[PDB]
Amino acid sequence: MNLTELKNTPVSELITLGENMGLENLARMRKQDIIFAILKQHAKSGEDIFGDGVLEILQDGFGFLRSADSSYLAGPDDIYVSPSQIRRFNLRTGDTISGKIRPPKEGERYFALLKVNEVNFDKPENARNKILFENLTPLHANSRLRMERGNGSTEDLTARVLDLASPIGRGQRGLIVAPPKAGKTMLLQNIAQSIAYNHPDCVLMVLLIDERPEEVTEMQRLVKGEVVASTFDEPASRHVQVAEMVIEKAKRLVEHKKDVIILLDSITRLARAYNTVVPASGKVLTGGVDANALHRPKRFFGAARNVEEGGSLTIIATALIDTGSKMDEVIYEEFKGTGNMELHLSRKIAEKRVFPAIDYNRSGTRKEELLTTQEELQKMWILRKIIHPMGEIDAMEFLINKLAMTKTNDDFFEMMK
Amino acid sequence: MNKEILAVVEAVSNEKALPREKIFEALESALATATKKKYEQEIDVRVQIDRKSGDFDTFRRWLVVDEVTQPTKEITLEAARYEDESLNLGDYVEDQIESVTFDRITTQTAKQVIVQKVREAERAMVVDQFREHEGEIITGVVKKVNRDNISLDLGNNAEAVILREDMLPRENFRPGDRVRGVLYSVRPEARGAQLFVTRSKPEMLIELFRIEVPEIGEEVIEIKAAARDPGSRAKIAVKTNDKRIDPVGACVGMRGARVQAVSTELGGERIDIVLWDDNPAQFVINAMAPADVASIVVDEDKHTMDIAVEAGNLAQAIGRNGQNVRLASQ
RNA sequence: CACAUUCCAACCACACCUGGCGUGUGGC
Repeated sequence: MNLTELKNTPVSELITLGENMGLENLARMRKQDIIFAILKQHAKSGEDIFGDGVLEILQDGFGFLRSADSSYLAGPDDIYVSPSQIRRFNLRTGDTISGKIRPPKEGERYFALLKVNEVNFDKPENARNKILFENLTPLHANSRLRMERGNGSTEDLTARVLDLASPIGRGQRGLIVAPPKAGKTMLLQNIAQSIAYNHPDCVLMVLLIDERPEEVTEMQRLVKGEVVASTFDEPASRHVQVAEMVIEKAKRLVEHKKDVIILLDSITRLARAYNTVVPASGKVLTGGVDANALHRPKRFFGAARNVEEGGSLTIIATALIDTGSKMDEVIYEEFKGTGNMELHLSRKIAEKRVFPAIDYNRSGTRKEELLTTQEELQKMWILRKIIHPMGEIDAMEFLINKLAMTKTNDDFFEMMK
Repeated sequence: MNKEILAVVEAVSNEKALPREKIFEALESALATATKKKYEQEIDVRVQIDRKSGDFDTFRRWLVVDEVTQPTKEITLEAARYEDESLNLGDYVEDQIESVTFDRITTQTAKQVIVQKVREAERAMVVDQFREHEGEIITGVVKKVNRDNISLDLGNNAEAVILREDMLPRENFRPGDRVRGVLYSVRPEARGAQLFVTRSKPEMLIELFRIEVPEIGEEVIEIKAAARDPGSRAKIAVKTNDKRIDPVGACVGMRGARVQAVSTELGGERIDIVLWDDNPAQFVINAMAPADVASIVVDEDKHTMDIAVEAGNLAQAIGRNGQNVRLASQ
């Protein structure tokens, strides 16, 4: 029996199945131990059990295989793995494992793994002959990501603006600078829809840290991807745990020659969690910030790169400004000269209800010559020269108003002449 | 000592839940309790300890009234014309100064008063903040599902309560799941958790439709009635004031898709979108459908309706405990 | 495939600091 099958089931179907099995009232307790108990029963009377998830190594040597629907949380759903696997197949933190499991025997409460069927959607034999992550040779953005769908709906134009404001490719680092109440949420939503529609081949992951549960719920069932998130009713331990697990999963997946693109919103809340979870090293900055509290966020942001040997990792993290604290400014200043794809969203345009509010003049992309052709980049330069002397609001006014009538971006370039 | 008072008022844990003037009044009440514990008699004292910078300068209340009981706080109206009191209540004068606001018992009672005051603060703050979401559905994991009620974490030190009477034997609970509802009553003058959320009220489902059904909310349709026997039957009666929409055809979705979704959200309760009419006769005819009724009678002096059913559809007329009728009478 | 060292409902497990003493050398 597969675990992900009972995973994609709602709680009501689990309740109905447990009542069909004729047991103690299972609807009373957690979905976690609901699945645990129904699995224990169906495995008392049932086949080999099958399961899948992502592995995290403990300091005891053993490992835990956890689910992304539980956002990689500790509980009875986890699969225990022995260090003997981590010696035989030499398992690693963040490996996508899928294999056979069994009930725990006398005194045990965690399902034990039997035989690894797929390691990162790949062969264990081929799991040995792999390349290390930092041992790779990074490179600039080589292949551009097509965000324009070509239909021109009410929201698709938003993505089109990006296609002429800051082109993104596999291996690029994107950083969004926006104050609160600027419309970045559905900005990432439309971006994710477009990159999932245009490229169903690259595995797409999003990250929500200290976000409201409403957006988490509406996102985890609207776009494609293992939509993993971290709500604010948990301490910084869980947030940094999601950070570790998904960043290691992306690292292993690009090591397996796959293009991974990670959507984070926001990087400032994650860095604040990093600060409040890391022990104090004596050196305080302005606003209660540790110098070592930015080391791991810098690692998380710089993990993205464009591999020469194969695969790529592109990160798009959003940053908050203009919200008053000391940490927001110190973090945004520390991260300004890090990413090579700035996207500035000025609230001065969002206050006029002109969406998307994009600061085209203060935005840009370095090494953008390796993403578009000569005439495409030339048209981009000419339009930037045309719109730069204009202000902010009127700039986006002209951009959106002229992209409203024409429907393909190259046609917009043509008509702009 | 004033420096320590300023350090305390500046280094409070919750600067947002415990405002500055609230710290001032809390320190004043603590020093009042301290001065009360100081003297053997019972004399109430106000402090007004130099809110911004300076130290304390206590006072002495006297409660102008012709009585004499507890003369420490007694001043007769006739023997009050000196000092230019000239009033009948509010003789809070400065007869008493030189208080000690730091010693052992005073510090302990001040810590206790501060704990009580920050608790009251947190309570009032969370209540009057999350009370704005009274008509709309609230979310949040549960703190603890006790016997007489259950308490739910709504967020940052945010708590709500759902009573036991509004629960169901089949509705099922343990710390860690999130159960929603409608905040139906708020008693900010209570002694503890005072954010009362229910789930058996009818308008709940109405509010639920306002999240899912796009026809409701723009007034183009009108959700009028909702008969809810929780766990038994949850029927809804809507009306359309326009002339281009159907009451039951649009709100049902696509062959039991949205109504089934909100039913599973409500706990898989049987939901049937009924169509009420302008008269109670057709209303109770539709509420007990699909079935026939041999007699529909209305009585005003008895405040009742006689519904006599024919034989041939009993399996859809009564059901469990007269549920198909129990909603109508409800 | 294989060793397997598990995130640990009442509650057994989380109990205590201190004195006078000692080393070495010398004496018959």
